[PDB]
Amino acid sequence: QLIAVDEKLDITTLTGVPEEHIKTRKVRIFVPARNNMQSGVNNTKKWKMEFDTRERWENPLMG
Amino acid sequence: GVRTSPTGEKVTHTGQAYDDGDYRRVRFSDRQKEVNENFAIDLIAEQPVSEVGSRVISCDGGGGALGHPRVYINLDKETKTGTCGYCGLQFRQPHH
Amino acid sequence: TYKFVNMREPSMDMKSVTDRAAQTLLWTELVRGLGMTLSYLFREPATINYPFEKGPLSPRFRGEHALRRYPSGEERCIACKLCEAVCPAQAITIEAEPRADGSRRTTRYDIDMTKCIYCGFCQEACPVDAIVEGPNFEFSTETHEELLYNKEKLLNNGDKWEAEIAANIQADYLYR
Amino acid sequence: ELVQVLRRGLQQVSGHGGLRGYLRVLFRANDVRVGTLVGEDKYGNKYYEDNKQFFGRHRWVIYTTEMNGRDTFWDVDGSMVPPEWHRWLHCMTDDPPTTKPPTARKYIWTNHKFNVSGTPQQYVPYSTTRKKIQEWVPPSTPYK
Amino acid sequence: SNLTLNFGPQHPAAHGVLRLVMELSGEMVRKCDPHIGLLHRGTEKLIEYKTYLQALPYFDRLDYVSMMCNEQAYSLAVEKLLNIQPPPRAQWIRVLFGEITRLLNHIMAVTTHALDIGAMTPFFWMFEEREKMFEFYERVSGARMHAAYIRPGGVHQDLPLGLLDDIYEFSKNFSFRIDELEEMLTNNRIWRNRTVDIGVVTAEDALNYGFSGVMLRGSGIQWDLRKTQPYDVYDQVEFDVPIGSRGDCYDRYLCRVEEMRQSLRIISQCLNKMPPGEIKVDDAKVSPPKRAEMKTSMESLIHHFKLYTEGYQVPPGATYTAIEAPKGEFGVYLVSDGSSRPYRCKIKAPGFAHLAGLDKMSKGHMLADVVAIIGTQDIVFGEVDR
Amino acid sequence: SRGEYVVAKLDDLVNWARRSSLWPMTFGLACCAVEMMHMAAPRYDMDRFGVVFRASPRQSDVMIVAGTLTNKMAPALRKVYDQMPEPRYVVSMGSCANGGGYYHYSYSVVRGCDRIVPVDIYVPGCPPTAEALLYGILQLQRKIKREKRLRIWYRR
Amino acid sequence: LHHALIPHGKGGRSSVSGIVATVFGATGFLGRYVVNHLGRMGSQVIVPYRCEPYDTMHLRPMGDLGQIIFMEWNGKDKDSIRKVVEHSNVVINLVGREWETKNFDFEDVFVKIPHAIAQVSKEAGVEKLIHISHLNADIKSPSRYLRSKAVGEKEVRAAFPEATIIKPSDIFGREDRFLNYFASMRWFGGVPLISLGKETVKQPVYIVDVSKGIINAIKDPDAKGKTFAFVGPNRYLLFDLVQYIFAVAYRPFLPYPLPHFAYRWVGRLFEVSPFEPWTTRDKVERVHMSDMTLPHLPGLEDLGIQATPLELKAIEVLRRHRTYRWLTSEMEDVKPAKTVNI
Amino acid sequence: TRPTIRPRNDVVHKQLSAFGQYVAEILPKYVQQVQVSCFNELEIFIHPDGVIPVLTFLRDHTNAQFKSLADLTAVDVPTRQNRFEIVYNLLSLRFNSRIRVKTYTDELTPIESSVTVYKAANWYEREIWDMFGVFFANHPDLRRILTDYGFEGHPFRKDFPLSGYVELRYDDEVKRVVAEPVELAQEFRKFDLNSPWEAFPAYRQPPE
Amino acid sequence: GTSVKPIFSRDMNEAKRRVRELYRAWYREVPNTVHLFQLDISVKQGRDKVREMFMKNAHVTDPRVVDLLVIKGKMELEETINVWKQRTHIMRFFHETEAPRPTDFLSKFYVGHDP
Ligand SMILES: CCCCCCCCCCCCCCCCC[C@@H](O)O[C@H](CO[C@H](O)CCCCCCCCCCCCCCC)COP(=O)(O)OCC[N+](C)(C)C
Ligand SMILES: NC(=O)C1=CN([C@@H]2O[C@H](COP(=O)(O)OP(=O)(O)OC[C@H]3O[C@@H](n4cnc5c(N)ncnc54)[C@H](OP(=O)(O)O)[C@@H]3O)[C@@H](O)[C@H]2O)C=CC1
Ligand code: SF4
Ligand code: SF4
Ligand code: SF4
Ligand SMILES: [Zn+2]
Repeated sequence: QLIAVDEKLDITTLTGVPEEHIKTRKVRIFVPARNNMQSGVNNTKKWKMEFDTRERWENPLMG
Repeated sequence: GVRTSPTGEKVTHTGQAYDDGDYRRVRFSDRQKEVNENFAIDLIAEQPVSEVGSRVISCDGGGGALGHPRVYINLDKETKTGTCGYCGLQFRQPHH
Repeated sequence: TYKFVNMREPSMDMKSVTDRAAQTLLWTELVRGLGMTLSYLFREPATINYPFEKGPLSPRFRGEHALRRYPSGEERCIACKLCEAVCPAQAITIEAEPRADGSRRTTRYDIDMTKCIYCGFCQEACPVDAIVEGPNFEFSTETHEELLYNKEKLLNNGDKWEAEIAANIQADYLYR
Repeated sequence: ELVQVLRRGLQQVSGHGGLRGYLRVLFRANDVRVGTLVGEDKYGNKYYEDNKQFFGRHRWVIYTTEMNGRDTFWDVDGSMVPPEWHRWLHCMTDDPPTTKPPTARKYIWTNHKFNVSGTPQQYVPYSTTRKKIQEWVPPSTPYK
Repeated sequence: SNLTLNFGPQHPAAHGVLRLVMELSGEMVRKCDPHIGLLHRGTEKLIEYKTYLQALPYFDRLDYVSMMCNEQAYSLAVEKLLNIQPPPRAQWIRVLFGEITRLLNHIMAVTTHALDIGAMTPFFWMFEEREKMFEFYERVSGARMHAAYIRPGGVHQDLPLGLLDDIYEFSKNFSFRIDELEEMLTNNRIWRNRTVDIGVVTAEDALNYGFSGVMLRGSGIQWDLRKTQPYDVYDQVEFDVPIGSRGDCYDRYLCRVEEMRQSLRIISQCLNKMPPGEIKVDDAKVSPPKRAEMKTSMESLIHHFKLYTEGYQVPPGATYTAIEAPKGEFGVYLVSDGSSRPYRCKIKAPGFAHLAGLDKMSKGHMLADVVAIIGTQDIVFGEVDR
Repeated sequence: SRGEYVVAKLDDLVNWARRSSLWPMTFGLACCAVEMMHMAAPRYDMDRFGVVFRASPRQSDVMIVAGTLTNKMAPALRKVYDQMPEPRYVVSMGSCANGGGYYHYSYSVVRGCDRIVPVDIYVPGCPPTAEALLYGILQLQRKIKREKRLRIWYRR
Repeated sequence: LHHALIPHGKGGRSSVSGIVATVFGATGFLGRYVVNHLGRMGSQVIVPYRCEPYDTMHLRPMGDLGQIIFMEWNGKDKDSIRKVVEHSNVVINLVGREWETKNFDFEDVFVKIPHAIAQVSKEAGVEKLIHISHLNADIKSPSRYLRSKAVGEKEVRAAFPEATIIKPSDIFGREDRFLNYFASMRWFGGVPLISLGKETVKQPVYIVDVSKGIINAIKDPDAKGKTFAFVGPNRYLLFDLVQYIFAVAYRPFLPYPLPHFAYRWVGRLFEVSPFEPWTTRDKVERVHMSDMTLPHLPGLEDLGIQATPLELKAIEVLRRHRTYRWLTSEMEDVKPAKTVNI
Repeated sequence: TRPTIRPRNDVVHKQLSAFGQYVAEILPKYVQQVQVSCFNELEIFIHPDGVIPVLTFLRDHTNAQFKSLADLTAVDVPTRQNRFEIVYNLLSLRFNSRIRVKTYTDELTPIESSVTVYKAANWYEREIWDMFGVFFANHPDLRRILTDYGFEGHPFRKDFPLSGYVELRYDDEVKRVVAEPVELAQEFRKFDLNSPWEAFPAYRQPPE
Repeated sequence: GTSVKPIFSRDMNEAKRRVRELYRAWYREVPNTVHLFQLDISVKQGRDKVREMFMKNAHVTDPRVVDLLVIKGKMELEETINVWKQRTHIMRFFHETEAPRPTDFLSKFYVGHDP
C-alpha cells in the first residue's frame, strides 16, 4: 500500500556529503558553448551541471 | 652551457634558479641540485647548415624509422635557412 | 569430452588386499615421498649468485624512464603531450613554450614514479622515440621525494643509459 | 669419479691465483668457479663466462674494489655495472661490448655512476619552471 | 558463549587481506563471516574516468595470478561492442598465452593450498616453472606479470623469433614436474585425510550459490565455457574436461592437476597450429598503425594521434562477456554510451561467489578444515574486492 | 682513544648481526606479494641471505608493505607495525605502497604507506621484479651497516 | 612577504602555511608534538639532529612530501647552526637535558647552546625566535638546572631582544617524566617523599597545550618580545598529586617520609649510571620545590589556549601502568584529587 | 566484409527473439519490454514488482531453467527520475543460454531481495547497497561489504567525487589513524576528450 | 497518493517510534563501548555525541528518509557492538585532530577565499 508523502524531495542527509559542500556550493546548469576552433556541434547537445571554481595553489615541491 | 646564479646556484637549461630570498634553496643544503650539463639549444646550434640543390628538401631526423615523421621544408627564402620542426637541422640552397 | 578423476574402485583379490594391508602397515607411500625428496636433494639447485649473476631479460623490458636525444645532441621531445594524455596513472606533467631559437620544447617534464604503473604506453604513443622505458631496474631510493623525477633527472638518465637504450631499440623496432 | 671431482676442486683452488685469491673470491663473491675472462671494465669489473653452467650461471661479474669514490671490497651492488655490460650481463644480447661496442655519442656519460641514494649526491626534486605572476614594484622615490 | 576470533588479515592462511570473523566452540567452527574490502581500490569508478585503452591495465591488476585471461575477457567484451574481429594469428596467440596463464594460476593455487595444509616442498619445485613462464611473459611484452599484451583489437606486438621453440622446450618437460607433484600429494594418506570429504558441496547448492569452474566440476556438473561457449579458437583444439565425483577438496585438487595436463595438451596443439599473418585488426580507427607508417603516412599519423589522445569511440550499448578463467567464470558487464570512455564497467569474479559460500562449506568442520576450504576455493582478493 | 675504538667495534658487531639476520613479517597485500613469493623461490632464495619469513610480528625485524594500502586496512597495518619489537624497518614495495600508484586518486586508497608508517627503502615498480626487491633488501642491509648507535651514545 | 611564503590552502597537510621553522631538540618529548603541529598546517620544518637517524623515523610521517628536512648539526659548532637556520623565518629552541653528561653540563645545554642559537639566528636574518625556559627558573635556586635556565634566558634575551620566551611548568604527557616518573617508583615498595610531600605545590600543564601555545605564539604578531608562563588550571599538593597518580594507575599507595639528606644521597647514588639516570640530585631538588606564581606574566589564555586539566588526560598516560585486572577501567571512576586553588 | 568485421549469427537471433516473445506472453503483468542486441543478447525490462515472480519463473520453468545467477549489479543514470537500474544476468546450463533482466528504482524505493530465488544474490545485493544506496527489503543481513567502517556516502553514484571527501593518516599526538578533509598535492586533471563530430549515424537522436 | 511505497513506516509517528528505539539502544550501548574500546572519554561525553548525531538530522520530515537514517544507525550500532569498528573509527566522531574552522566573516576573509 502507498503512504502519500506530500513533502519536497530531499536526500541531503543520505548522501554523506559534508554540510560545507552542500550549503556554500553554487552549481551551474548550462549547455556548453561550441568550441570556436571547430565547426562540429556534437558537444552542444546535452546539459551539463558543474560546480563553482575553488582555489588552486602551487605545490611547494615540484610546483 | 651552465651559468652560475649570483647566489652561486647552477642555472638549468630552462633558466630556473631560486632567488636569494627563496627559502626553497634549503632543500639543496647537505645535498646537490640536479642540472643536466648538455644544453640542447647550444648543441643544435653547432650543427653546420646543409647545402642542397633543390627548392624543397626532406627531413626525417636520420635513422629512417628510428627518427621523426618525415617532413618537407621549402627553401625559397634567400635571407633565412629552412629549419626542421622536429630535429632543428638547417637547410639552404647555394647562394652568393 | 570429459574424463573422471576419482571413479576407480580397487580389486578384491586376496593378494591385492595383502598389498593394501602391507602398504597400510609398512607405509610404502610415505617412503615413496621420502624418496622423491631425497632425489631432489642430490640435484643441482636453481639458485643464482645475485648480485654477481643476474636473471635473464629481454630488449622489450620496461624499467626506469629516460629522455633521449638526436645524434646531434638536440632533445627529441617536441612537447606534443601524447604521453601525458595516454598515461593511465596521470604520472606525467608537461609544460612547454617556444625556446629562445623558436623550437617547440618543454620547460617542465615530470614523471611521478610512485604513480607510474610501468606499462610503457608513453613510449608507444611518442612519435619521435623521445620518452622510453629503459633497462635499469635497480634504482631503489631511501626517500619518497627521490622518486619524483623532473626533466633534469630524466635527461641525465637518458645520457647515462643511451648506449644500452639505443641497442635495445635497434633489436626491437622492427616488431613495433 | 670422486678423485676427478676432488681434482677439479683442487684446480679451482689453484686457478684463482693461489690460496689468497681463492679465499678472496670465496669471501667476496661466495663462489669459487672459474670461467673464461670475457672482458675487463673501465672501472675494474671483470666479466667471465662459462657455457657449461645452466642458464643464469653462465655469465657473471667480479666487481671492482674501488668505484668512483667509495671502497667496494665488501659493499658491492648491481648498480655498479655500466650500461653496455649491463646489456651483456642480463642476457639481452649475445654480443659483449668488447666484440660489439656501442655507438659513440658526445652526450653519453663517460663515467658511469652507481645508485647515489643516501649520499650527498642524491637527486632532489624541484620545479623547473619560472615564476608565473610578476608583482608590481613600488617606486623608490617618496610621493609627498 | 562461543569464542570470537579474527583470522587475518595478517595471517599466513588469510591470503593477505581477508578478515575472517569466526565463532568457534572449542576448535569447531560455528560461524564464518568474511569481512572483505581491505583490498577495495575502487577500480570501477576509476575505469569510468579512463579511455578503453587506459582501462586495460586495471584488468591486469584485478586477478594478479591470471593476467592475460582478464585482458582477454575485457578485450572480447570491447570487440563485441566494437563489432570487430581479431585476426586468426592473434586468436591463436591469445589462446596459447591463456593456457600458459592457466598453468601459472593452477601451479599457484595447488602449491599455496599444499603450503597452507603443510606441504611446503612442492611450492619451491613449481615456482621455478612459474619463473620460466614469467620469462615468457617478459619476452613477449617486457613485463613479468602485468603484460597488458592482449588488447581489444588483438595483441600489442608479435612474438620474438625464438619464443615458440622455448615454449616447446618448457612444455616437453612440464609433465614430469606435474608427476613429481602428484607423487608428493596424490596418494599420501595425510594429504587425503586432510582433503577427503572436506568442504563437500552438492551440485544443486553449487548451482544456486553461483559457483563456477572447478567449484562446479568437482560436484559432477558437466560444464565448461571453452567447450559450451568457445570464444577465440577453442573450437579448433581438442582437450578433455575433468569431472569430480565427491564434491570435496580432494576431487577439486585432482581436477586442477588434470586441468594442468590438459593445458599442456592445448599448448602443444597451439604450438603446432600457429598461423602467419598480422597480429592486430587491420582497422586503423581501432588499432594503432605501425611506427613506420605513422612516420610516413598522413592518415596513419592522424589516427595514431587520435587513438593515443582521445581513443576510439564505442557504439552505445551494453554487453555481458564471460570467459573460462582459471579460477572460474570471469565476466564483464560493459556499458558504452557512444563515447571514447566506458560509461559503466561491472566486473564479475568467481571469487566473490565462492567466498560468499564459505560459511556453507565450513559447516561441521574444524579450524584446519576451514583453512583447507579457503585454499580449495582459489581466492585472490584483487578480483573479490575490486 | 680507547673507549671510542671499543664502541666502534661493538657497533660493527651489532650492525653485522642485525643485517645478517633480517626476518620479514609474513605480510602481503596485492600483486606485489606475488613477486615477493618469487624472491623466496629457488632462483633467488632469500633464505641464503639470512632472510626468512616469520608470521608473528613479535618475531620480525622488517615489514615489507607489498601491495595497495586501503583505508580499511590502514589501522591493521599500523597495529602490526606497532607490535614489532625494535629495531624495526619498513620497506615500501611497488607504486601502490610508494605513493598510491594506479589508485592514487581513489576514495578508498591511502596515498603512500609513508602516511601511516615511516619507510626506510622505497622499491619502485608495478610490480618490482624479484631482483628489484632483492636489490632493495641488500640496500637496507647496507643502510643498517652504516648506523652508529654506540658511537653516538658514547659522544653524548 | 616573499610571495613563495604566502599562505595557500585550507590549512591541511598539502597546504602552505608560510612558516619555515628550524626546531632544535625536535627528537625530544616536546619536539615531536611541536613538529606534528607544524606539519599539520603544511609548514616547512627543518630538523637539526645529532642522534642516530633511526631515532628520527617517527618524525617522518608528520609532514607532506618535502616538508620535513633532516640535517646534522653540532651544538658546539656555530657553522652547523648557521647551516640549519639560514633559510628559516622561525627558530624554536627545545634543547635541554635533565642530567649532566660527561660532554655537556647544565651550562652547556642551557646557556652556551641557546646563546649561540640566538646569536646566529639574529645574524642570519631570522625574524622570530622561541625559547623555552622553566617556570621556576631563577639564579638563586638550589637546583643548578634552574640557575642555568635563568642565566640562559637572560643571555638569549640579550642576544635576540625581540625573542619570545615561554616558561612552562612540569609538562605531563604520554612520553613525559612527570607522571611516568611517579608511576615508576612503585617498584621500590614505597614512595619516598620529602616531608611526606605536604609542603610542595605543583601546577602541571598538558603537553598539547604547550605545543598549541608555541604554535599560536609563532603566528601572534603581538608576542614578539614577551615572556609567557604555561601552567595548568589546578595547583595540587605533591602528596595529593602522587596519591591521585597511584589511584589512576590502580597501584597500592604506600608513601613514607624521607629526610632531605637521605633522598639527596640516593639521588647521588643513582647519578652514577652511564645511561639515562633513573633519578638525580637535581631531579630530587626540582620535584620537591614549589611552583612559582607569576600572575603578571601572560599565560595560555592570552594565546587562546584553555589549559586542559590533569583529570581529563591522566588516564591516557597512566593506563599503561595498570595491570590486566584494571586495564579497562574508565576515566570518571577515580574521584579527582583535592586541589589547592587560591 | 569478411576479415575485419565480426560475423553475424541469425539463428541465435531468431531463437532469442522467439524466447523473448515467449517470456513476454507468459508474464504480461510485469514485462515491459524485450530486446535482442545485434550481438545476440536477450534483454527483458520489467516492472520492479516482478523481481521475485519473473526470476522464479526463469529459474523453475522447464523451458527456462536459468539455474545460475552470473551477476547482479546496478547502474546510476542521474538524468532519470528513477535513478538506479538493477541488472540481473542469468545462465541456463540445460539450454546453454544467457538472459538479462532489468528493472529500476530510485533512492527511496526499496527493491525486493532475491536471496530466496538465488543464494548468490546475497552478497551482490549487499554490494549494491554499499555502492549505490539501494535498499533491499527482506535481506537476511544487509550491511556494508566493500567500504571502510563508518564510511559516509555511496561511491559508485555519479555525484560522488572520484577521490571522496576524507583521507586517512597516522597522527602521533593521538597515536592513531585519523580522517581529515581530503587535500591533494596534485589535483586530478580532467580531460575533455569527446569529439565535436558525430561518430555513429545509426544512433542519432531526434533533434526535438 | 503520489504513488510512493514505504520502507517500514507509514507515517511520522512510526518513524519517530523507531527513532526512539534506536536512540535507546545507542544510549544503552555507550558505556559498553567506552569500556571495550578503552576510550579516554566519559560516558557523558559519548552520550552527548550520540545526542548531537541524532539532532543533526532533526529537520527531516519524510518518513522514508527517517527510515533509511534509522537503518543506517542500526548498521552503525551493529558495527560498534561486534567490535568490527576499531578505536580509530569510533573516535572519528569527535574530530580531535582537525583544527576548528572559524565561522565569522573577518576570519574567513583573512585566511582565504572560501565563503
Ligand atoms: C662473549 C659473548 C658476547 C659476544 C659474542 C660474539 C660471538 C663471536 C663473534 C662473531 C664473529 C662474526 C663477526 C665478523 C663477521 C663479518 C664477516 C665480514 O665479511 O664482514 C665484513 C665487515 O666485517 C664486519 O663489519 C665486522 C663485524 C665484527 C667486528 C669485530 C667483532 C667484535 C667481537 C667482540 C665481542 C666481545 C663482546 C664481549 C661481551 C662480554 C662485511 O661483510 P658483508 O659484506 O656485510 O657480508 C657479506 C656480503 N658480501 C657477499 C657482499 C661480501
Ligand atoms: N619536559 C618538561 O617537564 C618541561 C621541559 N622544560 C624544557 O623544555 C625543553 C624541551 O623539553 P623536553 O622535550 O621534555 O626535553 P627532552 O629531554 O625530551 O629532549 C631534549 C632535546 O634536546 C636535544 N638535546 C639535548 N641535549 C642536546 C645537546 N647537548 N646537543 C644537541 N641537542 C641536544 C635532544 O636531542 P637527542 O635526542 O639527540 O639527545 C633532544 O632532541 C627543554 O629545553 C626543557 O629544558 C621546560 C619545563 C619542563
Ligand atoms: S609507463 Fe605507463 S604509467 Fe608510467 S609514465 Fe609511461 S604511460 Fe604513464
Ligand atoms: S615525450 Fe614524446 S609523446 Fe611525450 S610530449 Fe615529448 S614528444 Fe610528445
Ligand atoms: S604496485 Fe602494481 S603490482 Fe604492486 S600491488 Fe600495486 S597494482 Fe599490484
Ligand atoms: Zn629533422
